[PDB]
Amino acid sequence: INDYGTHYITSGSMGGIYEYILVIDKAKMESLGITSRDITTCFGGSLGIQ
Amino acid sequence: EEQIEAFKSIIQEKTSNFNAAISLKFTPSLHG
Ligand SMILES: *[C@@H]1O[C@H](CO)[C@@H](O)[C@H](O)[C@H]1NC(C)=O
Repeated sequence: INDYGTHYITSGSMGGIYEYILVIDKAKMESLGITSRDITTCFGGSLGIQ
Repeated sequence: EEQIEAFKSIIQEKTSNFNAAISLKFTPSLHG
């Protein structure tokens, strides 16, 4: 079997073959995050006795 | 390709004021 093969040819075509493949993969991922916080406190007191 | 950016900004302020207006005047010779 190893010397003469597992199969033999019964018919077919003896022509040439041209197979072209153009595989293109593109990926893009973007993530933006902005956080800003402001606080303000203002307090005063006046007391006078005369 | 890789790209990253980070910005930070912090500002702090604290005012303070403290008046003191006190006067003494007395007259009943005697004077103050
Ligand atoms: C003094 O009093 C005024 C009026 O109440 C106030 O605006 C000021 O902040 C006080 N303190 C100062 C001038 O240091």
